[PDB]
Amino acid sequence: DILTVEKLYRPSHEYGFLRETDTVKDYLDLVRKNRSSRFPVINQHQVVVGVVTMRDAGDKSPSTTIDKVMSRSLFLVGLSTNIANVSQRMIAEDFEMVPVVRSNQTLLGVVTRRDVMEK
Ligand SMILES: [Cl-]
Ligand code: NA
Repeated sequence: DILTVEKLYRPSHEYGFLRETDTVKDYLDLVRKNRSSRFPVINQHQVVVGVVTMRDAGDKSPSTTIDKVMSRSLFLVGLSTNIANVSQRMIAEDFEMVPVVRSNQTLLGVVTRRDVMEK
């Protein structure tokens, strides 16, 4: 198949991302600025270390760091990944967002469910 993640993904500065040393307050502020609620989380090496959702952070202390509330990130894709395979897993496992990473697991951005389903 010719349709890959590269053609559909959203770079991290467009979609949004959090640092593991950011706080729950920073997450709530990003939700209102970006109108999205699920973000990849990176460490100081730019490596994806988790994902943060409203289920993870909504009821937490605003002062708490993201590394202490974030969820595990197991589904990761690359630029060459087939969109058909991504859609199959997003449907079967009910994902809204999947982080896009380089071979060294550093963050490039995300693919969203609406973009995958519409294309
Ligand atoms: Cl998700
Ligand atoms: Na947005």
